[PDB]
Amino acid sequence: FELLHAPATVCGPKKSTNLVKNKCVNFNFNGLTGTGVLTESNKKFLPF
Amino acid sequence: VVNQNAQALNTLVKQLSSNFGAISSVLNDILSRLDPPEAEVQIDRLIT
Repeated sequence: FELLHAPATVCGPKKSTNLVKNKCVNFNFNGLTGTGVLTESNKKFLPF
Repeated sequence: VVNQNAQALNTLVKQLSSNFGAISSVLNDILSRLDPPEAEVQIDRLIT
């Protein structure tokens, strides 16, 4: 098990969480970590 | 004057994404991937 100074991309399962809306929370979306409120949006994201 | 104030604010926000010689611009990544005895110098580079 190698840990360099680099992104750790071999992961044990960690996806069992429930999203909460309109509340200031610490979120981790597939490696993107941030703090804020999550709201429904009308942004038309492209599929990729 | 409105444009100059907006441009200064935009540049100041843009400078958050500048490494300033640190391993990464985002503080969370450098704190998470590096131990505090070594991460302190990178955090100092970002702080300064």
